[PDB]
Amino acid sequence: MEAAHSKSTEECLAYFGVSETTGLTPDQVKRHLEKYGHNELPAEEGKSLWELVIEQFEDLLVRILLLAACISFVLAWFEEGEETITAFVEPFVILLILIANAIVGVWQERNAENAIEALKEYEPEMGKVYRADRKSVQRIKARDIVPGDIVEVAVGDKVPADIRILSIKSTTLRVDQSILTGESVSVIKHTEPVPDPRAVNQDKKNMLFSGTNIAAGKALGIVATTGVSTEIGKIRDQMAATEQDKTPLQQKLDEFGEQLSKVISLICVAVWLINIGHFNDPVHGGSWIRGAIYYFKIAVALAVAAIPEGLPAVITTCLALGTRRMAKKNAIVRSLPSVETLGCTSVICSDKTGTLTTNQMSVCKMFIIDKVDGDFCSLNEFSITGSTYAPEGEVLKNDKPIRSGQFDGLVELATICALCNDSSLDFNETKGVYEKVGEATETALTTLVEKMNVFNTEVRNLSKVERANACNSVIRQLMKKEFTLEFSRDRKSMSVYCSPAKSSRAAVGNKMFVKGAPEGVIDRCNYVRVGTTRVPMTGPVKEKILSVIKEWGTGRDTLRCLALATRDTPPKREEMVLDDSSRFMEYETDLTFVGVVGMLDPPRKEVMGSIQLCRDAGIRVIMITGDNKGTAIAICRRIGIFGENEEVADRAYTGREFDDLPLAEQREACRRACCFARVEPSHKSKIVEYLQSYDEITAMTGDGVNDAPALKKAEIGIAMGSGTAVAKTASEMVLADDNFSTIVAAVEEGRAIYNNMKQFIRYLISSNVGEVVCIFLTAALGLPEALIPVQLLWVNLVTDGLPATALGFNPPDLDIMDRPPRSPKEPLISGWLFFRYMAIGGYVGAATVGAAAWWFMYAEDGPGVTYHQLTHFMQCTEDHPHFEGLDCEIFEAPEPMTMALSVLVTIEMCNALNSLSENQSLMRMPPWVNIWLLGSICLSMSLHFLILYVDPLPMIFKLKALDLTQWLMVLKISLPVIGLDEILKFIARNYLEG
Ligand SMILES: C/C=C(/C)C(=O)O[C@@H]1C[C@H]2[C@@H]([C@H]1C)[C@@H]1OC(=O)[C@@](C)(O)[C@@]1(O)[C@@H](OC(=O)CCC)C[C@]2(C)OC(C)=O
Ligand SMILES: [Mg+2]
Ligand code: NA
Repeated sequence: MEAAHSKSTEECLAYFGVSETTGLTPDQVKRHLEKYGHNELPAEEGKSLWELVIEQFEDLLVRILLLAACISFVLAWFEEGEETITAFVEPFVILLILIANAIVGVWQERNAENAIEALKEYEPEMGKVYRADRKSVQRIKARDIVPGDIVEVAVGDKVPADIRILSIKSTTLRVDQSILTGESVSVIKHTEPVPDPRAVNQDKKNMLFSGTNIAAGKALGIVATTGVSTEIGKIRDQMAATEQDKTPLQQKLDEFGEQLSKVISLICVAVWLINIGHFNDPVHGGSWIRGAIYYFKIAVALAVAAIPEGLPAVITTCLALGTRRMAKKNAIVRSLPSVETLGCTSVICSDKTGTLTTNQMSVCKMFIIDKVDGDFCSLNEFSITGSTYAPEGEVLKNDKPIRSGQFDGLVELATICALCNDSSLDFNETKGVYEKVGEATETALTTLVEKMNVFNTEVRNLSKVERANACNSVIRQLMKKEFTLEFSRDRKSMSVYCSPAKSSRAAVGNKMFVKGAPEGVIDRCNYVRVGTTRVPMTGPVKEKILSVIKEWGTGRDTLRCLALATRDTPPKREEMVLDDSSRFMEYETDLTFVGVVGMLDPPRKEVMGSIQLCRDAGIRVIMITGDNKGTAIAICRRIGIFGENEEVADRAYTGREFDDLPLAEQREACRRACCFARVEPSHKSKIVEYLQSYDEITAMTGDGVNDAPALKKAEIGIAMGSGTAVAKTASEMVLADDNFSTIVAAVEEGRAIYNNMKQFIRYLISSNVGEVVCIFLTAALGLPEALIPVQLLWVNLVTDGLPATALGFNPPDLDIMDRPPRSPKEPLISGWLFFRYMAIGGYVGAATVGAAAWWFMYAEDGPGVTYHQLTHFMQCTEDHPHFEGLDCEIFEAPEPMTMALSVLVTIEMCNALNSLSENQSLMRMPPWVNIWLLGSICLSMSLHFLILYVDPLPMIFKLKALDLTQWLMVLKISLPVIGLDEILKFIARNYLEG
């Protein structure tokens, strides 16, 4: 393999020692295959169904539950017999939540798609080569093609390896490498070497890239690199060497797990110490075995009370909803977990042409020389109208209408436009619009022609399909297009050789019409054309031309300028080598300037507003274009990235200036830059790394397979809905309408989603805190189980999930896009907030335990234990004589439990209202603000009545409905919650740090 683009035609055949007429020999093929390997992109992640499920049981919180479901399965099995048929219900429900939960993880994943697998498609199944054992061409599998052997490709064929072209069999060879370079039109290939050893792929005119298509022609070539060493295999290597972090929330989740693990084990050490007097008890006492069942059975209650089981459900249904909500605004979010790391974006690098602008070119101004008398000079500037490609508009000189024929300068400018142009128009009936056929800036030229019919040829007497290429084909019949010197970035221009048509145009027949960048072609102009006559380019005339070119392309117009010229007396046809673009700049010299054409790519309207919102939201926007740095900047000023008068010396670099910088200033330029002139893929990936070294959340746009490694590296890669499918699969989101204003509409929902999603998380987390306080009082004291695991699940999954998912429908703040981007290191609960849940929890923990111990003691209808030990329920059946006058089975009564479960369920609807806002009082922000919330609270309550009054339900949850007075006890305990928090909110607002 090797950098063949520069060597030559023989230096390559020699390097490998292979004959262009024989190919590689069977022995060579064997050795080469051993040294370079097969022509493939490496294998895949052999992730097995067994490992995928094991991945499921590696979370700390999922393991903690699995252990509990076991301890609970052993209890609800052996020790505990008869008197209960529900044993196993507890272990069974926990297992469902797990195994069922793991299905989510395995389905979710099986439907996921690898960006690196998307490339595998750009590989032809087979290829055509010339081996040294058959004169006929053989057609083997692309997999066996090797560096060095002679390959043949023709139209349709998809290039099998990176090939260095030896000789073109056809008259012309056209390749389509848009996916790998971004070039829209099929490009022309050659055989002569490219001197530069560090050329970009756009300039390796003598190379075929594995993965592209042969648009036109047939040619032979020697295979340079194979498999992973090809321009596409090198991309596969960057996307694979790259590592995806994880949405900050997923990080805060690993953090919460580690903690909710340390705390749990502490709670047991604590509970154990609180009950240390037991080491001061009778050795023969008894109940020894019952005590262990109490602690083992409270361990399962502790675990299902600490972990928020409904959450994974509430979060993914909140995202899936928003997903659909964004999709109505052309933002197709692929990865859900990524909706969070969007609200946090601080920098947005967008591509210009398709996303920032319309990419719908049109000429607005023209100008030809009118007089050149010594140092005096007068131009002839025109204005044209029409923004579509539609041949409808007029040419107005000085605001005033004009007939283009009346100017001779304008007769030529119009041919150079219709002759030096590979693109045309087309009118369809389907949508009744004029559709650009070839290129955007070329089709804009044929359109210019139609609007200024210099010959005034009749046309209103024609249809619309035809009207399209009317004035153009009349000029096509006046000159005969011999050949054409294609565009190449070296000279930045193109031309066409044209001889006349008949004796009606015999005079000075052979002409050469060239159009290119102004600086370029104007240096090669020895004359100017004033009408039908001619003069020598002189200092004054040249400065008068270059200035107007500056105003047009740097002024508020931000027009892209084209200079058109002609080579009056071209070289003899025979004296031209029409197959080596290197010499092409020699044939386009000694020109006579004819005029320049200034066109415009109108920027999408809503873009100008989107840029403004980012200014307010505190997000930095970087424009990445191709325009020279002069107009690249101008475009920034027009849209808002830069101020009309704002300085831009250190905030706008070109790909070259940036490279010339030392790693230090390079990294410093990235924290202030807002526009990058001419950059390639190399650059898009470096800027991400620098933007990342400042711990920034960056968005990046792309469409080609060459944009894949950069989209994967940016926190959120935004692929174009019209770009390749490999880009889409390496991106978090896809802009259906390639509109930049769509990104900003998506950075807003992300902030909205996360704000709501932030509330319901704090909510659910706080109720878990309360259930833990309860279980911890119940055991520290010795009291009888107030709350059972089965009940807690119902609550965490259903009765709390409903008020939880409804909080996701909260009204978005009105200043969401006036605040800076959120920091990813912002914790969900800390400072004062940590203290309110610390207090609210401590409250419900008391309310639940208490409301149960109440029905025991000061209970209008139940046992009774004013101040004595109802806590020693463990030791009674045998201690009935000692303070125990009654039945030792009341301690398994349902009333106490449904007492404490009703105080939890209601203290939860209360807390769901305190959660409509972090610090806003309920008087200032009423519950009816969110209807879904109130409506879910009802469904929760009724859902609560269901498991009390039904039949199999009250039995399996161990709950017996409670009378109307016991319900009023629940309210008198619960409701005051809304007060304890209203008071805590008042604190935060008033007395405190704002
Ligand atoms: C949950 C039940 C119990 C019994 C418990 O023990 O919760 C503990 C206390 C604390 C711990 C959480 C481990 C948690 O760990 C962290 O990472 C912190 C620093 O962020 C954290 O401090 C907060 O929770 C969070 O942010 C969660 C963000 C998703 C507050 C919390 C929960 O206390 C309070 C009062 O909410
Ligand atoms: Mg691209
Ligand atoms: Na990415």
